[PDB]
Amino acid sequence: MNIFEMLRIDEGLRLKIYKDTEGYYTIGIGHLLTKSPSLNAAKSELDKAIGRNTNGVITKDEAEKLFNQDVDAAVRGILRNAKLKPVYDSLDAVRRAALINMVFQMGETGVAGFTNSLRMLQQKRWDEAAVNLAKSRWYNQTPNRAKRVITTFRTGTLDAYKNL
Repeated sequence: MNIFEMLRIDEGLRLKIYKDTEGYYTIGIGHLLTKSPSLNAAKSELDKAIGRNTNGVITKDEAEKLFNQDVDAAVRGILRNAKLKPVYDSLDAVRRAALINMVFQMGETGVAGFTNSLRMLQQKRWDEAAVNLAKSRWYNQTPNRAKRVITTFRTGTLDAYKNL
């Protein structure tokens, strides 16, 4: 029901440094720290961020704190993008987040590739934007969350996060 708890369902929430798929040190809600194998480099960058010898463990609060900036960096990139902005503006609240989710996960540029589906959405072509979506590298990597996003675009209700 809220931007934070929506990405919790997807990215998941970890209050201790862990490694992503490719073995990256990250914490909280998909926040990356370092790409280097250092365990002492992640904590470091963690303290720098939190601003406190956390010893690689944070509080819920600190996560949201990192979350919001992660989220602003997502929005800021959209705002400064010729292909998403328009689309973004055109969307309702419920669909603005489905939009921010992809940029949270893929990135400003990456999401700036789906011009096929980009346009249909701006045009309110839900049922059909959903289709080009399904046929995508994205859908096949994290189909779990991807098909959740697509539904919130398809409908405009955040119901997909109401069963899971």
